[PDB]
Amino acid sequence: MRPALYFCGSIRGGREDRTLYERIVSRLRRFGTVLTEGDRLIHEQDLEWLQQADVVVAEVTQPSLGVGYELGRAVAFNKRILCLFRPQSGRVLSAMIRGAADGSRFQVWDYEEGEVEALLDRYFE
Amino acid sequence: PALYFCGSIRREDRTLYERIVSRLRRFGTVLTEHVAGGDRLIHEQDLEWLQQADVVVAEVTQPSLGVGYELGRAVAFNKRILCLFRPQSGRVLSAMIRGAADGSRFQVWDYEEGEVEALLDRYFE
Ligand SMILES: O=C(O)c1ccc2c(c1)CN(Cc1csc(N3C[C@@H]4C[C@@H](CN(c5ccccc5)C4)C3)n1)CC2
Ligand SMILES: O=C(O)c1ccc2c(c1)CN(Cc1csc(N3C[C@@H]4C[C@@H](CN(c5ccccc5)C4)C3)n1)CC2
Ligand SMILES: [Cl-]
Repeated sequence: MRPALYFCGSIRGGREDRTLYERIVSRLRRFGTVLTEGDRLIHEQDLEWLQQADVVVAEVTQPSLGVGYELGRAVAFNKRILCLFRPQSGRVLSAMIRGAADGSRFQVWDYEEGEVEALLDRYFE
Repeated sequence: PALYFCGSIRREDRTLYERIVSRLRRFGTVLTEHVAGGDRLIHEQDLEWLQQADVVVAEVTQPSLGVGYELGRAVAFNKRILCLFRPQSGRVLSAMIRGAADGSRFQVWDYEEGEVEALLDRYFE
C-alpha cells in the first residue's frame, strides 16, 4: 500500500505561488500517491480526500480561509501535517498556524524557493 | 451562552469587529475578551476559548489561515457556527467556508456593514 498524500494550497495563489505548488506536488508523487491525482460538493469531497490521507502538506504562504480550514480539520482528524512557509514573501505566518506546531506531527518549515525539493526529500526519508 | 468571536488579525474590518463584539455582549459572555513560545501561547489560549464556547461567530471577509483554522477546529468540536461575510468587499468567499454551511449548525450570512447589528439580533432571537 502506497502512502496517501494530501496537498493543499490557496485557490487565490498567484503565478509564483502556483509554480511552487506544481513543484511541491511533482516531488510528492515520488513518495506516495497524491490523493487529488456546488460549494457543498467541493467541501464534502475535499474532506473525504483529507480523511484518507496519511500526511497533509500545506503551502501556507498565501493567507486562505480554505487552507486554514483544511489544517483545522486535519488536526482534529489526527493527521501528520507539514506546513511550508516562504518568509521571502514579506508576510508573517498566522500565530494559529505557527502556534499549532509541535515539532513532530505538526511542523512548520520556513523555506526559500530553491530548496523546496531538498526539504521535501529530507522530510519524506 | 458562552460566545466566541474571531476575525482576521490583518481598518474598516477592525472597527466592524468591535461593533460585532459589543452586540454579542447583549446575548452572553464573550469568552475571547477575557485572558511554550508566544505563537503556542496564542494557539492554546484560543483553543481554550473555542472549546468552552456554545456559539462561534466568525467574520470571514478577510482571507485568514487563523480564522479558517479556528472554523476547522470548531466544526470538529461540533460547535454552532455563524459566519459573517461582506460581499461589498468584492471578494469571493472560499468554497470551503461556503460549502461547510448546512443552514442550521453552520450558517454563512452575507451582510452589509451598517446592518450587522440587525443580523445578530435576527440570529440570537
Ligand atoms: O483557497 C481556498 O479558499 C481553497 C478553496 C477550496 C479548496 C482549497 C483551497 C484547497 N483544497 C486542497 C487542494 C487540493 S489540490 C490543491 N491545490 C491548491 C490550489 C491549486 C491546485 C488546485 N486547487 C483546488 C483543487 C480543487 C478544488 C479547489 C482548488 C487549488 C492545487 N489544493 C481543495 C479545495
Ligand atoms: O488572522 C489570524 O491569523 C489570526 C491569528 C490569531 C488569532 C486570530 C486570528 C483570531 N482569534 C480569535 C479572536 C479572539 S478576539 C479576535 N478579534 C479579531 C482580531 C482583532 C481583535 C483581536 N484579535 C486577537 C485576539 C487575541 C489574540 C490574537 C488576535 C484579532 C478581536 N479574534 C485569536 C487568535
Ligand atoms: Cl496542534
